[PDB]
Amino acid sequence: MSFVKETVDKLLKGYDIRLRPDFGGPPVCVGMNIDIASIDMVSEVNMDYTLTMYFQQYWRDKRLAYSGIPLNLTLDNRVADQLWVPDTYFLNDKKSFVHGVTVKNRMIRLHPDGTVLYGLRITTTAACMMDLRRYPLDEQNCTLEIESYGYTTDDIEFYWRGGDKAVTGVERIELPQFSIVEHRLVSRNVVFATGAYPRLSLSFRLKRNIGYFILQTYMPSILITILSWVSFWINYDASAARVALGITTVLTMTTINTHLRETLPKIPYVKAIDMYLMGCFVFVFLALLEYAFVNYIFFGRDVNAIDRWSRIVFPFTFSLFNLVYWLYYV
Amino acid sequence: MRNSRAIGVLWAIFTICFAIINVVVFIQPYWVGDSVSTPKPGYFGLFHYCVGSGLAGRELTCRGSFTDFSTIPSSAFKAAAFFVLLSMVLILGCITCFSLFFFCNTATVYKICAWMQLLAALCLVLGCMIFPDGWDAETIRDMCGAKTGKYSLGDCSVRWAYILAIIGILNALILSFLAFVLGNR
Amino acid sequence: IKVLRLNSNMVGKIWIPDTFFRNSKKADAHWITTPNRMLRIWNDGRVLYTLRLTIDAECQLQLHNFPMDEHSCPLEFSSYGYPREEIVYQWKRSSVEVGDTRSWRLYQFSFVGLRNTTEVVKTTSGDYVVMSVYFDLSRRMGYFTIQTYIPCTLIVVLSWVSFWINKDAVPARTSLGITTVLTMTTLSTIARKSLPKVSYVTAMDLFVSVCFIFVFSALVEYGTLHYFVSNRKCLDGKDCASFFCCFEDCHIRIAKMDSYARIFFPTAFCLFNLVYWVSYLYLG
Amino acid sequence: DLSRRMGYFTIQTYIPCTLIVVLSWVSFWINKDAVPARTSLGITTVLTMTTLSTIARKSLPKVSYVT
Amino acid sequence: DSRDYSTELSVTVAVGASLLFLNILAFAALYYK
Ligand SMILES: CCCCCCCC/C=C/CCCCCCCC(=O)O[C@H](COC(=O)CCCCCCCCCCCCCCC)COP(=O)(O)OC[C@@H](O)CO
Ligand SMILES: CCCCCCCC/C=C/CCCCCCCC(=O)O[C@H](COC(=O)CCCCCCCCCCCCCCC)COP(=O)(O)OC[C@@H](O)CO
Ligand SMILES: CCCCCCCC/C=C\CCCCCCCC(=O)O[C@H](COC(=O)CCCCCCCCCCCCCCC)COP(=O)(O)OC[C@@H](O)CO
Ligand SMILES: CCCCCCCCCCCC(=O)OC[C@H](COP(=O)([O-])O)OC(=O)CCCCCCCCCCC
Ligand SMILES: *[C@@H]1O[C@H](CO)[C@@H](O[C@@H]2O[C@H](CO)[C@@H](O)[C@H](O)[C@H]2NC(C)=O)[C@H](O)[C@H]1NC(C)=O
Ligand SMILES: CC(C)CCC[C@@H](C)[C@H]1CC[C@H]2[C@@H]3CC=C4C[C@@H](O)CC[C@]4(C)[C@H]3CC[C@]12C
Ligand SMILES: CCCCCCCCCCCCCCCC(=O)O
Ligand SMILES: CCCCCCCCCCCCCCCC(=O)O
Ligand SMILES: CCCCCCCCCCCCCCCC
Ligand SMILES: CCCCCCCCCCCCCCCC
Ligand SMILES: CCCCCCCCCCCCCCCC
Ligand SMILES: CCCCCCCCCCCCCCCC
Ligand SMILES: CCCCCCCCCCCCCCCC
Ligand SMILES: *[C@@H]1O[C@H](CO)[C@@H](O)[C@H](O)[C@H]1NC(C)=O
Ligand SMILES: CCCCCCCCCC
Ligand SMILES: CCCCCCCCCC
Ligand SMILES: CCCCCCCCCC
Ligand SMILES: CCCCCC
Ligand SMILES: CCCCCC
Ligand SMILES: CCCCCC
Ligand SMILES: CCCCCC
Ligand SMILES: CCCCCC
Repeated sequence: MSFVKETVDKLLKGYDIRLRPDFGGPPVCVGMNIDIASIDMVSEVNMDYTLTMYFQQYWRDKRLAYSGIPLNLTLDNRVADQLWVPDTYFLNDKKSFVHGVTVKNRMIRLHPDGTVLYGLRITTTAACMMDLRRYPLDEQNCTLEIESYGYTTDDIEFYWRGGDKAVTGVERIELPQFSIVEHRLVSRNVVFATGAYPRLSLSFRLKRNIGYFILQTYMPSILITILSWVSFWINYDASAARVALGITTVLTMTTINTHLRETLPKIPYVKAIDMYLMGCFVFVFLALLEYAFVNYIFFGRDVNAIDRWSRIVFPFTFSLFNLVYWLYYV
Repeated sequence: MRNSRAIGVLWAIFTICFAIINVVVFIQPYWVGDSVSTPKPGYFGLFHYCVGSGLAGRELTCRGSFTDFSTIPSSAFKAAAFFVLLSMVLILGCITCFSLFFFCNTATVYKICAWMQLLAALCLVLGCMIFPDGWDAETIRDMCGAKTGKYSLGDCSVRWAYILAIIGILNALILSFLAFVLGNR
Repeated sequence: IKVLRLNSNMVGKIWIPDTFFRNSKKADAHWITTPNRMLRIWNDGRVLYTLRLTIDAECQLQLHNFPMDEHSCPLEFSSYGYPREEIVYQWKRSSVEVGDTRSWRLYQFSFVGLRNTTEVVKTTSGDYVVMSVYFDLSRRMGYFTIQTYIPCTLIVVLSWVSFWINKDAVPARTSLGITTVLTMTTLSTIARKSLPKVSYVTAMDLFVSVCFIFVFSALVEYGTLHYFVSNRKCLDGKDCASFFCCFEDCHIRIAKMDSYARIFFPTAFCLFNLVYWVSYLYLG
Repeated sequence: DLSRRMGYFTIQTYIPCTLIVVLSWVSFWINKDAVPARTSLGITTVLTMTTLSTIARKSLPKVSYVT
Repeated sequence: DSRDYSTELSVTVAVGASLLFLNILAFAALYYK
């Protein structure tokens, strides 16, 4: 017992937090690992995503070397106050914190060879832009960029420990609207005139799931558009019936539009769903305008020619519009 | 007329039983079960599947639903379940069309369910064909053995739902032909 | 003094375990008017350490069967840094202490049962012992019965009302069908506001979609009836085709489409409801 | 210096409003004897315009002056 | 049970065979004139 105590006591003294390991020597190589516990929420409105993870660094320090103690030492987390750590930080962060209950969720581990493993439980609201031009038929390219604030590559280097096995726990994630397709690791150096700074990047590709929209946005619009075409088979003298059907279909599309935007993200950005709804709106508008023409020409001024041609053109043109839309956006 | 009435009623009973069987096999996940050579315990159906957690009891953790295509771990399963659901819709359409016996002549309604039962059998047959093709998925490969693949049973067993699907196919074909002959009589 | 109760300040001097709750996105302890932490020592060599916590623990809710969904929400904890060889946890045994359920803040859910479990995880930095408590919760359907199911069913019935209206009342039946469609859309808009923005549809979404298809089918049925009534005008037995497609002549018997609809639509809806409720309540 | 993008608001308000107004005009070509048709068209057009008017001030503060 | 799926498979085959026997019995009864 006492031998361990005096070992750690001599380890702590003579150690300067203000100086990095091998200050006059080569840069210290820091391996980095991540274990994602839960991506809590991904926001299109704010263009960000909250991510809870076990971040781990790993670096060799000669000053913290001890011998005669084959057992690994998991010191108290408060000991991390007295030990030097990298200046790692996330560039695309908007807000982040470390969980404090019951004790500060942090860990420092020493090894007999003098290596340090420094782990933290970080909940960070990272930022990623989202090309919503094809929403909801869109795939996002969200990233976590990890870099050193002050040191250049000459003073500190970052690499992924374990290679492609650096990041785990992605399979444990089940987002409520997105489906993770792939994750990629990139280790590089950003070069400026003064010097090159190390950087790591953890990039997830997220595919959006559309079955919600397919069943409550697209299918209602298609069926209201077809119910609008039902007008062309109603007898031309039935002005009340045909006008009521057309105007109520227009009102129903307006209702779908107005109440949809209440639920989708609050962004004045033009999206694919907006084009689809606008096209269906134009189609129902033209369906009512068709009866305007019909009532003026024949009643106002052996099915008539306008209904005869409408019955084929409107379904055919709507099918062509659907084909172009789905081919362009998919 | 007595004999025709009796056989018609019995045919209705059998069609209802076939519809119940179709619902049971569609919802239930016991199409493929684990085996002695299987690496882990579990069982997968058309869309739903239970996987061994990785401990003594395994908790029978399950995930997968036809309501969520994103959770079905293959494109062959999404087609097989779709065909089985189409069969469900057709047989239920016939069960509704029993109501048309009130007004329409008997022969026409009998023939209409004859074609609906034939189409239900065809869709169920197609679902049974494409269902094995999805056994090559990563989840199924991890479950029913590495050797398991497209139509390759491998280190894994087969459970009652898969054979009951073929039983329902046979029942559907028999009922379709029975209704066809009833219509002309 | 056999029991030395301790102040809440110097507890930091005494080593305490690194117990942290794994499935917690945010937790805290209230600090006023004093810290809400206590410690006690017993000269036999025992330490007791009690806190006050309000954990917003996560719970992955599988809302596929919403509002018929039952959940088993977990609450897990383990040492943050010490593997199994360094710390091992355990229960007091003899169940877990819970107060009266009637005073709990469970409105949308009803408490059912409590369970405890322990296991060892295989994380990269050693193998930690994790202990979990599962709370079983069952949702109450009463709000969704009056908000969604009964209004949707009654709107479908009002769509069926069109079959008993005279066929020549074109504006009446057209307005009835299209306004039923509009009302169903209005209900469908609010059906999802309680739920999160989940991308797969639920049981209630499927119910609403089927009701929308039923009212759409009723309006299409009237349109079909209106167009045709006014605007238009070998081996066994015999042939193999005779055994199959009657297709005789072909419709002559289409003016009586309303009589067919009057039975078909209620019967189809009843069958859909039977299968849906049996599947989601008992057989699922 | 920031310049607003107007295409979103274009498709949201300017085109639907213009088309509801063109549909109102559609009444002028319907036969005058069709009292229920023209009355329903006019009043439901007013209702649709009322429904559209509410979504105007959905991404804006409650400035007393009008935009 | 572990991997024991003999009884369930056997009883499923038995009830399916019984149902098919009833179906083909009715069909054969109708086929005869
Ligand atoms: C597993 C247990 C299941 C128990 C269910 C038992 C139900 C069994 C019913 C079989 C019906 C088919 C039998 C064959 C019918 C043969 C025909 C028959 O019997 O006579 C006709 C119908 O009679 C009739 O009332 C029969 C009318 C059809 C009754 C069936 C309606 C569908 C009800 C929804 C089904 C739900 C099932 C699932 C529930 C769990 C009436 O002659 P009618 O000259 O006037 O016609 C006009 C025409 O002559 C030309 O104008
Ligand atoms: C077919 C041909 C159609 C052509 C179409 C022609 C259309 C003609 C355009 C008009 C634009 C109207 C713009 C002005 C409307 C807004 C009126 C307004 O500004 O509010 C108060 C008006 O005065 C007042 O208090 C009290 C006086 C109230 C006068 C409000 C006028 C309302 C608009 C009347 C339109 C009716 C049209 C009828 C057609 C049937 C002033 O705020 P107050 O100082 O209190 O506090 C400060 C607060 O205003 C800070 O924002
Ligand atoms: C009497 C008349 C009655 C009406 C007729 C019956 C109407 C029936 C209703 C609904 C079913 C319609 C079929 C829908 C087929 C679409 C099925 C599908 O899932 O396709 C996805 C997109 O495809 C892709 O990747 C790329 C292809 C995209 C093309 C999507 C097609 C949508 C068409 C819009 C539907 C209009 C239907 C209206 C018919 C009248 C792929 O899945 P994914 O892995 O992303 O998992 C996400 C998911 O699981 C989250 O819930
Ligand atoms: C339009 C008239 C015919 C169709 C009516 C269908 C039922 C009414 C709509 C369904 C929803 C409703 O009103 O009640 C739902 C509740 C569910 O609550 P709980 O009992 O599960 O707690 O109650 C239920 O459990 C619903 C039971 C419904 C059974 C299915 C209908 C059976 C009809 C005969 C079939 C042969
Ligand atoms: C103390 O920790 C070190 C490094 O974390 C362990 O060293 C590894 O131990 C495992 C299993 O014991 C071996 O498979 C590896 O080859 C060892 N080296 C490395 C670099 O991983 C060491 O075993 C731990 N001490 C124990 C378990 O008593
Ligand atoms: C009335 C006739 C014509 C058609 C009726 C078809 C009904 C019974 C069908 C249509 C859609 C079906 C549902 C589609 C998806 C699922 C999810 C699955 O995990 C359980 C079964 C369940 C919940 C199905 C139950 C049966 C269902 C409701
Ligand atoms: C942008 C669209 C404007 C629509 C304006 C409403 C016109 C609908 C009624 C047109 C009636 C037909 C008039 C022309 C008849 C003819 O050419 O002989
Ligand atoms: C929306 C595009 C589809 C509608 C196409 C309309 C084609 C109309 C062709 C007939 C034009 C002549 C109508 C007047 C006939 C008359 O002299 O009475
Ligand atoms: C894209 C996710 C899958 C959603 C599956 C929806 C199935 C809807 C079934 C509709 C059945 C309509 C029957 C209408 C006639 C009664
Ligand atoms: C409080 C428990 C949940 C709600 C129970 C049912 C509420 C009342 C239902 C009334 C249904 C009226 C149907 C009328 C049909 C003509
Ligand atoms: C429930 C009203 C019965 C009215 C009977 C009058 C003759 C019409 C026969 C068809 C009745 C079918 C009712 C189907 C269940 C609502
Ligand atoms: C960044 C693009 C903004 C959208 C620009 C307008 C797109 C085209 C609008 C067409 C609206 C339909 C007019 C139909 C008139 C009959
Ligand atoms: C610089 C971009 C300008 C975009 C123009 C938006 C036009 C919105 C539609 C208004 C069209 C009114 C025409 C009325 C003709 C009767
Ligand atoms: C919970 O854990 C205790 C102690 O391990 C055990 O006695 C008990 O059976 C477990 N289950 C329940 C329901 O309390
Ligand atoms: C702004 C989206 C316009 C989509 C096309 C409108 C329908 C044209 C049908 C000929
Ligand atoms: C979103 C792009 C839609 C293009 C519409 C082109 C008109 C097709 C119908 C004539
Ligand atoms: C959805 C279009 C409504 C069609 C009415 C019936 C058309 C009959 C054409 C033979
Ligand atoms: C949109 C209807 C146009 C008809 C031209 C005669
Ligand atoms: C005259 C009937 C045309 C139908 C086009 C779908
Ligand atoms: C998927 C779009 C279908 C449109 C049919 C007119
Ligand atoms: C009816 C044609 C639909 C095309 C969808 C890509
Ligand atoms: C709620 C259904 C009422 C039916 C009356 C015949």
